[PDB]
Amino acid sequence: NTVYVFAKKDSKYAYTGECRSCLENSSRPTSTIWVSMLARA
Amino acid sequence: DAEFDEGFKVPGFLFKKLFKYQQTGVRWLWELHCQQAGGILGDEMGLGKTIQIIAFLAGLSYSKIRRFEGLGPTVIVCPTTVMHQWVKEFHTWWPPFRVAILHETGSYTHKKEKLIRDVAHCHGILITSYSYIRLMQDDISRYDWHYVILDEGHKIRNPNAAVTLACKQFRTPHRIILSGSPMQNNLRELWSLFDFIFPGKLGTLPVFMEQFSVPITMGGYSNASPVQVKTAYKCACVLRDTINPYLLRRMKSDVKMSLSLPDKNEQVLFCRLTDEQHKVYQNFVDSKEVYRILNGEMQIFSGLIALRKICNHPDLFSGEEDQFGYWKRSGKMIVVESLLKIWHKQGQRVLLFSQSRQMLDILEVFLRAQKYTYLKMDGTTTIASRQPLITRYNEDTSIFVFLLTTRVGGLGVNLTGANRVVIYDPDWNPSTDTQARERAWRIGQKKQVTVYRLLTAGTIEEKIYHRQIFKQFLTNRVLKDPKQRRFFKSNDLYELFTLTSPDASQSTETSAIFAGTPLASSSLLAKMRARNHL
Amino acid sequence: PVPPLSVRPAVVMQGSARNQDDLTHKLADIVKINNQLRRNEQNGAAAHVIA
DNA sequence: GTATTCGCTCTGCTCCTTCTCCCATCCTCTCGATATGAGATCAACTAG
RNA sequence: AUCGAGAGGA
DNA sequence: CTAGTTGATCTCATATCAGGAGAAGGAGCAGAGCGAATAC
Repeated sequence: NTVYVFAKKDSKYAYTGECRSCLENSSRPTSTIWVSMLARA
Repeated sequence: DAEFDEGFKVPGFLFKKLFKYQQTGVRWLWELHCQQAGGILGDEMGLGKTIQIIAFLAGLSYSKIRRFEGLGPTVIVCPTTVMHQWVKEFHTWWPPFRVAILHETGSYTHKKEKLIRDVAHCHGILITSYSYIRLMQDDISRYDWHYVILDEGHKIRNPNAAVTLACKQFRTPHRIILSGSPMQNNLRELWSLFDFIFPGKLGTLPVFMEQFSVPITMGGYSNASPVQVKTAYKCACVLRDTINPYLLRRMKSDVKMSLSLPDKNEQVLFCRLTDEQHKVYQNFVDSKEVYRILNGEMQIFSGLIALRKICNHPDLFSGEEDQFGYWKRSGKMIVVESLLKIWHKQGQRVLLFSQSRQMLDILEVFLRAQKYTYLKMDGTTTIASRQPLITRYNEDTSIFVFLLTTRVGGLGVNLTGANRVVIYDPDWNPSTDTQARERAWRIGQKKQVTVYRLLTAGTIEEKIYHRQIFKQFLTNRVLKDPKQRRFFKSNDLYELFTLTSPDASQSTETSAIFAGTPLASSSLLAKMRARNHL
Repeated sequence: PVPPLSVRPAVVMQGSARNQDDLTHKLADIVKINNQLRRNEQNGAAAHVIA
């Protein structure tokens, strides 16, 4: 449930943020959402 | 001479000898020959189906219908025990057929391949065994056979056996089967037989099963939803009319008035398990082996064999007045004691049947422990000495009980001098037990014959009998009438690893189950909507 | 090519249960499906079922 | 009659994608999981 | 006994 | 010669994310080069 922004040197994204969202009561496993940045109109 | 519509001059001096149903069968066979299709002479035993075949082939040869000037080379695949009979039949009805047997006994005294070549070169009548079809399946099928007659064609009942493949490797349009019962266990056998006679009529076996076999059996249970039974009835009707013009089957109901038939009574005795036998059976049905069977980790078949052994006699499964096979330790042997004593006091003559040869030997040892004279014939006896024993039993009265398994000997070995028959243990096939009872009660039986089936109530044997009746019901529904009162439950019929022996307070499972006892486009549309509402 | 028994030994176990080798089990699989496929291609079988 | 194009082919050049391979040596220990008979055929007798 | 896993040693 | 007994063998039948690196293929574009094809 925390947004983490990393940058992979060898990838098609300059920057990719992710959150492994998970409802507090363990109804389900954590579902991950990624919001990326396409590499370098 | 009798003449048919297109011209098929069956000779008068043969045609006059046939009976009305036999002449109808010759007519039907020749209709097939005009349509260039095969069929099943599914008439039950004793009516005479070889006479029809020789009469039809003789008419086809004399009539010179034509390819081939008259009848060409034909192959007859029959069990060994009847091969010589066949040639004699030809030689007494139609001599000029050069009939020849392919066998080690034979008469050729040279290479058998030369016999096939010579017989085909003379358009002869060649008789084989099923084994020779299987072994020379590549050699025997090169000489353009004009007819193939599988006498007792229920050897083809399995669509997997190498005999089935070797027999279906023939090329002629003309395939006739002479079987007393086209199907014996389930519809696999009907499909195999129809794949033989007419390769394309019934569909591929998957299609056939998924359309016919599963719906019919699902509608053969009394707990079926109404839609299921109605679909089963409709599908049975479709299979019936699809097979109508190619299975000629006649019972002993319409032809009974022509030949005599002494009355036959039959009882099913329910023989309680002895307390030691009951304890052994309960230990086996509580032991971890049947639990692993229910888990599917082990083959259920061994458990079936074990429980059948237990119900026969504990000494089979377990392994003075305490020697091997003492008759006091199994209730069925108690009832055999009583029946044998009473029947010997009555002066009658007994057939003693059992599927197991080991328990057959146990029964022999028991009979030796008694003073009954007896004679044994089983699979261990040489075939060349089988005919004497039967004759010696049939001619005199100084032999009391004759010992069989249900499946030894040729089909319907003539055991006529017997009066009473007891089936010691049921089998899975209804047809083998029906053949067991039929063997004593045949044409030319002088006295009323009664069959006593020995069952142990609440055991595996009762379920074997239930399965036997269920298969018989399926065969009857397919072959004589689809509408049928439903007897059984799906779960009770199939679960067969329990022990509920009756205490005489409540009735037995069988009696509880059997407690009651051009088209003008409007006829065409009417029939379509009629079949579809069901 | 089925290999011999030494390539796929059936090792005996503390009791009598003879454990077969992975190759033997796999040859069991190949044999069963080969026999089953053989009976289908010999008989009438759907082209997609044969496939 | 030669310009001039011009359509069409023939590579060929980067590049992106797939895929397949590899990832020190040796040694010790513990611990968990992992049928049965009848009938037919044939061949050796086993004697007549 | 085989397989896998783990913990260790140099 | 010649039938009867003895073993082996086969069939059949009975239920119920924190790799990486390199080589091989295919893709699309780019142009070169030559045949035909209008056309001055």
